Amino acid sequence: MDIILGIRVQDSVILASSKAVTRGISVLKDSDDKTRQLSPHTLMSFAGEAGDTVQFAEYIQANIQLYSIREDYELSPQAVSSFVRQELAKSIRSRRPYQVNVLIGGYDKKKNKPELYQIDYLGTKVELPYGAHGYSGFYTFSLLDHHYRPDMTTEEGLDLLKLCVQELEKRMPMDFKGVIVKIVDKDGIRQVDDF
Amino acid sequence: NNYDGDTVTFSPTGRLFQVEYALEAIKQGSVTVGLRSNTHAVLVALKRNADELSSYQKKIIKCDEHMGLSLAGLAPDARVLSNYLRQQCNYSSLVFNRKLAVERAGHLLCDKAQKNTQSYGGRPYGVGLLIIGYDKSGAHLLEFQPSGNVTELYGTAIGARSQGAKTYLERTLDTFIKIDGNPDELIKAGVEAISQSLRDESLTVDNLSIAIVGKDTPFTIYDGEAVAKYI
Amino acid sequence: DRGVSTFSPEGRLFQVEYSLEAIKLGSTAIGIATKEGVVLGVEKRATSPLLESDSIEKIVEIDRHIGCAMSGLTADARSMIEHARTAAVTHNLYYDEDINVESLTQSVCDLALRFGELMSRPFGVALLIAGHDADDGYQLFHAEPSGTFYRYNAKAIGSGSEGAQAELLNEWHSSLTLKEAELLVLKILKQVMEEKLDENNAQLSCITKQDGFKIYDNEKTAELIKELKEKEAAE
Amino acid sequence: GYDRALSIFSPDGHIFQVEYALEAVKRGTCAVGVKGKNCVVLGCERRSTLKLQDTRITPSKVSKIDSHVVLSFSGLNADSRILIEKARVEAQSHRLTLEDPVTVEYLTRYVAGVQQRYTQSGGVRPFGVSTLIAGFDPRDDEPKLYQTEPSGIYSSWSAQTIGRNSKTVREFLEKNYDRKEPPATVEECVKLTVRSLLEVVQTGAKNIEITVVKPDSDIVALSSEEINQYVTQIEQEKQE
Amino acid sequence: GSRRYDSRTTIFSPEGRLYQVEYALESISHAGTAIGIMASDGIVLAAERKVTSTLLEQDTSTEKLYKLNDKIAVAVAGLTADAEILINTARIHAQNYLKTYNEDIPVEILVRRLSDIKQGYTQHGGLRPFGVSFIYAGYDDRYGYQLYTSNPSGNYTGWKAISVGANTSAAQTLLQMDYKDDMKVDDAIELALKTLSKTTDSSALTYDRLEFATIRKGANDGEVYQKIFKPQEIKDILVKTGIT
Amino acid sequence: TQQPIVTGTSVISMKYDNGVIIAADNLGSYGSLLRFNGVERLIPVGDNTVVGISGDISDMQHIERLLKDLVTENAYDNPLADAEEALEPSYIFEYLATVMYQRRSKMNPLWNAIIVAGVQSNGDQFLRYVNLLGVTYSSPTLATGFGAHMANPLLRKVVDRESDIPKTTVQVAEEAIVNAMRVLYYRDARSSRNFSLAIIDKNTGLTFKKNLQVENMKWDFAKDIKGYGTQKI
Amino acid sequence: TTTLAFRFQGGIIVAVDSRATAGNWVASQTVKKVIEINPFLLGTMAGGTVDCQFWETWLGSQCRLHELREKERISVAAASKILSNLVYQYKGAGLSMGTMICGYTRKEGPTIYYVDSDGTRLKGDIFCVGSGQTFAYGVLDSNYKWDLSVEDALYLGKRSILAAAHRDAYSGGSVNLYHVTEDGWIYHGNHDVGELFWKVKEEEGSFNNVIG
Amino acid sequence: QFNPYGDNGGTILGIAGEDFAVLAGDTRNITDYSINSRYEPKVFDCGDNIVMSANGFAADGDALVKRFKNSVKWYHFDHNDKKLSINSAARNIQHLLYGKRFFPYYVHTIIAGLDEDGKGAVYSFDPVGSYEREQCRAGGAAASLIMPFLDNQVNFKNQYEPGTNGKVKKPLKYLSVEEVIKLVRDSFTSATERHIQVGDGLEILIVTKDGVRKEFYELKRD
Ligand SMILES: *[C@@](C)(CO)[C@](*)(O)[C@H](Cc1ccccc1)NC(=O)[C@H](Cc1ccc(OC)cc1)NC(=O)[C@H](C)NC(=O)CN1CCOCC1
Ligand SMILES: [Mg+2]
Ligand SMILES: [Mg+2]
Repeated sequence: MDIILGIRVQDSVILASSKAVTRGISVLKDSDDKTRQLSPHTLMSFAGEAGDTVQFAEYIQANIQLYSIREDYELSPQAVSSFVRQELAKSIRSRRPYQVNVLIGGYDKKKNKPELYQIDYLGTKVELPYGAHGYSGFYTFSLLDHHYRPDMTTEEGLDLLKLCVQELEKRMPMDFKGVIVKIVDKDGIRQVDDF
Repeated sequence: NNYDGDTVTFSPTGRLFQVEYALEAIKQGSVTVGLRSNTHAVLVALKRNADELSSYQKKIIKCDEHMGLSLAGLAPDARVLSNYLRQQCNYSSLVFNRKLAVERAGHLLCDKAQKNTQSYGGRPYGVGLLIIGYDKSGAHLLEFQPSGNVTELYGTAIGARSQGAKTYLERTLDTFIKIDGNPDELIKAGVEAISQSLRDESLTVDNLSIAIVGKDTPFTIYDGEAVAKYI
Repeated sequence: DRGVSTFSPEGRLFQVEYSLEAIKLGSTAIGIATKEGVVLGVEKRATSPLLESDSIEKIVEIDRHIGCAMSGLTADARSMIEHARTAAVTHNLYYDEDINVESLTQSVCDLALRFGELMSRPFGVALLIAGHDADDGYQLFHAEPSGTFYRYNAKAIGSGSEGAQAELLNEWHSSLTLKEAELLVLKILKQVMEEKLDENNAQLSCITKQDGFKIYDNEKTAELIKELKEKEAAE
Repeated sequence: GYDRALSIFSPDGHIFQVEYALEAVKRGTCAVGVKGKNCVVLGCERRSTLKLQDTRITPSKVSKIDSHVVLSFSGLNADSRILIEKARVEAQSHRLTLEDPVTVEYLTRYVAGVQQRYTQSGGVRPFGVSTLIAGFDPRDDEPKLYQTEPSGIYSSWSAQTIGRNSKTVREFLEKNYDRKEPPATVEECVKLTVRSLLEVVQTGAKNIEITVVKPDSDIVALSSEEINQYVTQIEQEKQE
Repeated sequence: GSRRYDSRTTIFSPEGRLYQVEYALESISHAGTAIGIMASDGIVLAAERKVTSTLLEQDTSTEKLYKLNDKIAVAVAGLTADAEILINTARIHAQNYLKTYNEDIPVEILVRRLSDIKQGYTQHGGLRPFGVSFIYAGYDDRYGYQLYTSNPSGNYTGWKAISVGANTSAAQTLLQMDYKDDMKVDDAIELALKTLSKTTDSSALTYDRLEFATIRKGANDGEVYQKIFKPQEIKDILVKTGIT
Repeated sequence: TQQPIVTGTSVISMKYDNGVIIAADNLGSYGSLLRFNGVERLIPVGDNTVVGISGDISDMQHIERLLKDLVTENAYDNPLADAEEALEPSYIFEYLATVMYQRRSKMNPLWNAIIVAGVQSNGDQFLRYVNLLGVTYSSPTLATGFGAHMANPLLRKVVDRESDIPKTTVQVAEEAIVNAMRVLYYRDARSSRNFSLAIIDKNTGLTFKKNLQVENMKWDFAKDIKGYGTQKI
Repeated sequence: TTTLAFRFQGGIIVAVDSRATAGNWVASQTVKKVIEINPFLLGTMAGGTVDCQFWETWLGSQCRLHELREKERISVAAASKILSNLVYQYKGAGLSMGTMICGYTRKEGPTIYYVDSDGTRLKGDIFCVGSGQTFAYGVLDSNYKWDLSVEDALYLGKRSILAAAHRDAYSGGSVNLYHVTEDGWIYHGNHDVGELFWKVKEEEGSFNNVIG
Repeated sequence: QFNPYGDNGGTILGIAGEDFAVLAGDTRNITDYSINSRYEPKVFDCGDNIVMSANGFAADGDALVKRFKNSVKWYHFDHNDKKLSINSAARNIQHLLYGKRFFPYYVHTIIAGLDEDGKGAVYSFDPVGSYEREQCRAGGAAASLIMPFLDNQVNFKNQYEPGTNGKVKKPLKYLSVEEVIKLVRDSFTSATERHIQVGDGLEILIVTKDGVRKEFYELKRD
């Protein structure tokens, strides 16, 4: 885990998530996908404590998929984010809390708008034009403050994202082995293979 | 009639019909005999089969190195009660380093059977047991009835046609009680006792079941070719 | 009404006796034990021709060394099988060995009387449990809802049981080969079955020390049916 | 807790509560399942004593358990919801632990197990419901059709019907369905299903529902006009 | 023991019917008639109070029509006390959904859960079922205006127009006669009152023996308003349609 | 989790040819304060067992009640309660040992060291130790606390192994015990002069001696000792 | 410990050492760190001995129950997830495990899953687990190609354990080799480091740091 | 704060032959610098030709042996008097030990007996249940002293054939019961010399197809 970013543009939400899985002084894997598709137009990236992350992501995934089958209907990104926040808000006062931070990128088909939600392990939800968890924010936020515009295209968003990854690769202490980038829009979720 | 729907109901003459019907299951069961001397205690049991293709239902169960019983009636109920005895014998060993007295074993079975005759929902045990054992006060023989009534005896028999063996032992009392330091003769007396309850059938090699416990003899069961000696 | 765990005046549990009537309505199942193995066979009895008969699963594996056939309310057997499988695997976990066929049967029979006012009624299904272990060799057990089990050299349960059992009484001897037993199950099944016996409405299985428990293919059973018809015509 | 043993044996060896639950199924609207060479079709009767219905919102007779499996039923409607919900939850639980969607046999086995549990549990009555469960196993193109019933028994069927007048439509299917050659196409399978319901239904208007399931989570429900075309075509060939 | 006195509320008849559910429905058939009619631009809920006394306080009274949330209402037919138990559950269930998803509960989801509770009382627990039939009238952004009904069996169905309680057979025939799909709310108001006026067991239908409610999008722009009619407002609408 | 408040010090014991001897002083210490002087720390069970207890006194009194209750319970439905089915030392020990280990396993121990001395029904000497940890052991001589460090060395000079037991009389054995009690009074800061002694013999039975005193003490040499080194006066 | 398993053209190689330690005390030199769950399934052990030993044989019981219930051998993914979901329930309690669930099935092909006691579960081609994992990685990575022959792949797995066994103080004893194919796993012997080191040194010309 | 564990010292040793197996252990029991007993046996015959010892904290050791002895008893009741094989006993003990994984039995457990082919068998356990069959194992306080000596004399480790240039190893062979007992006695006398918690006496339990025999030898009492 470590680096997860998110950028909402005019017509889509773009999530970038690091590929490295490190444990001790060894990088065990350099191709890890730190994300789960909750519904056809909703994607959740995650970072935090080992084990907790995937366990939480898949637990949410199962619940949203259960809802979809029961109602034959897709929950809005806002509705999914509120469900996720409540689960983390319960968790924080449990015997052993989920130590997982998430970004939820979704395309609301009723509003025809992209939506990006940042939720930390405490259950602190915020809707944002761009988001990051962990130390990534300490570089990317100031960079995006400068270069981000609300009316950008998906291609402009990817170039803006390349700028963030380049900055992180230059100044971050750890090698996070690049990122897997995914785009969420009106046509659903797809992965950029060459980044 | 109207007072046999459950065990919690008394009849107008003060009878518990469910307990009496449980007692009836014992009478249908195959005959088993118990007797003892001052040194050894012996169980003899007539086993019963479903047909010629089936095995013969085992009647005797070991409870500890120094104790065990024979059954007549519902076999699963004997398994429940024998398992309880195994635990109680075992509790006495682990906690107090003490072999459970055969008399206490009876008291425990009595109290377990009784609780099933005073509460709604439950049912009486449908089996009669003959417990033999050798403890610090010598050899013992007990007769358990699912009414709760436990009785210490020199000899006895329960099951179908048990009255024949019970009459024989009542005549033979003075003889077999003094068979001390002789296992084979005490068994012979028990095998002759159970023979008074036979009709049309005789004791064969896979039909007879004998058990013995005594002064220098752990509770052991004899079946198959090991009982051929006594036919 | 009346209590579920009530005794009759003859000293029998009403519900257990009534469950035995349900088993008599069930489809026929036959088991034969030899020194070369134990054979289990059942009547499938499809209620309609549109029903795909291969989905009728009345012979079942418990472990590699223990198999099981059923008769009566076959839905009731699912939890009995589940318990048997868990009991078998659990014993292997605790003791690093195969569990005795008798101990397995006893474990299944402990469920039987756990009913009253635990489950609400006895099981309405009888089981034929066949297996092998190193101590007592090839064994066949008949497990009832009374909590009682008998070891058998051969046994039939179900609607054609009393007619088949009388036939097994004459045919069984202590020197039967496995092949002889296979044919004997087919022969006796064909006698008591309503519809004409073939590979689709009857199923065979066996347990051997070497190859363990195996349900036969419809192709393999079909050849044994053809071999059986030829041998009866040959004298 | 309420403990009463409601499902119990009778002197003749019958569990009357389970058998009376079958009567509830016999009262329910007819449901039919027919599987072709590359598909399964679930047909369902809808009684026409109810006009002024709102068909947009009224619970559909065929329910998706997962994206690849469907469940139709006959009997008590309220009871069916409890089975469907449990089945849907188990479907997601299976994906979570096995990392693979349920097989149709597994899902059927689960639902049948639930039904059985309610026949020997204290304080409960059996489900007054029989189900037809149809679909395709993951990465498999062989059609699957299973039937369950209140007792808990389940089995696979080339074609089957349940509910009221099911014995009439089963009679039809038994002579019209060839095991050697099942309906080769979707059109053939739907037509045979509609034909079989027309033996019992009344009018082929808003009385028949048809749901087609194809491999790889390809499930679609036919509209009124689409079904009405089959009804119109069948009647014209009949007048001969 | 206590087996002797057990009615066995959750068992089947030999015909495969649930005795208690059938008898609960028989109970409901004596309750005051309630009618729901769904129009393209709103929904009408009309209900007849059970034989009123002149000294009954009419304005501060609630017997038939209850509010579940801002978008959903119910008309009751049966035991009022039973209905209130279920209504408070439904009110809580709506708030749980809003708390969880930050969105008003879809009508069907609320109806299903309430109907699932009723179903439970027919299958387990050994208790009597709720002697209540609901007409649910509500709006959400998925299906728009919706009418449902649930009954003691826990079975629910959707409707364009429906009646529960007394004389449903006669009422349903009349609704089936005059109902059409392009209908407006004001027309539906008139149909609801006309139907009660003909099916009523009373001599004449008056304001004091009625409860009335509408669910329109007649607020200001793309939002739904619930109107539980006051006594004087029922008096006026009864004159406006020429019943009194 | 506990801490002991009112405490009892050493319990000492040994086997001799026909039975066992056990002894313990009558003091109930409250830290450094020698609070209670009438405390009996030897508790007879029947006429064939004595349980000697050191450590926490509140827990000792609890154990007293358990043993007292054990005698009552054994007598129930037991015609041979004063004969063949009387409580043996081995039964009493195993019961306590079970309790001690169960309590330590629940992290709530009875803060005691216990020595069960007695004679079995077949005449065999019984002497076994158990403590708060549930640790059990047997030896010809057993002692707790300071007794383990000072008494055992003296008692082992009399009975050093099994073969020395038949060669040891009750006179010799009691003399060693009484000597050990004196040494403990010299050197244990939480001991008292007053003590109790119990003899369980296979022939003469249980002899319980109360209000014994340590005597024949050597203190006279103290007058010659002056200062701590160089002081001459 | 040092354990590895890697995927390649000809299936899966699995190699482990055989040392057990209690601090600096060498407890054993002959420990089995591979458990044969079934003919198509292997599990490697690193961390607390019992935690691995106990729960992986328990895993084998769960896999047996799956094929009894489902009439089909369990997938490597499902098998690994039973173990990972189990240890996740004990997360924080202090279980110590670094395991690798290796096996072949029809639907998956050759598959390796890393599962540890803090709940991490990862699919991957190459993993090294244990105190000497870094030493094994060094040799394995620098010599790994997908197109290795079965003969060369077996040696590389053996040589990588030897590398770690030599440098890591808490690794050694002997090398246990396994090869997993479409037909199942095949055992390729126990190789004592006592003889293997000198044999490799002489024949390969490596280990020049060591006094020959 | 109350400490539920203690250290009762002592040491144990199990060796397996071709048709026999020995399980030895000193009879000294200690706490801190005091001797509790010079003869307190901790090697026990558990029935079915299985000898067992759980060395370390004696309270836990006795508790475990007591539970396993009881486990054997119930194995007979539940499985028609079937003999509990040494491999089955080993697995059963793992579950006993792991049952208290989070509040362990503070003991190094060793069992010995014969396998189902009649060959000598020794199994050894850590405190929480990990087990392994071996030819040789020392356990307890002086395990670190004795074990390397056993590697050298039982398994012939570091011993090469004279004149073969350190190329041919000394071949493995089974030892006679006479030779094994010599090694046991020398192991314990050496351990007694250099470890303070070891001494007083040595009790060896030998297991053959004929049963369980005992031998006792004096050790230094200082
Ligand atoms: C190498 C040798 C580095 O330790 C391996 O990780 C090895 C893995 C292994 C797997 C299966 C079979 C044998 C060996 N690990 C060990 O040998 C292990 C090291 C270890 C000790 C304690 C730990 O707890 C944090 C974790 C790892 N050694 C043991 O497990 C030894 C045999 N047992 C003990 O130390 C007993 N302890 C274990 C923990 O609980 C208290 C008792
Ligand atoms: Mg090394
Ligand atoms: Mg010394």
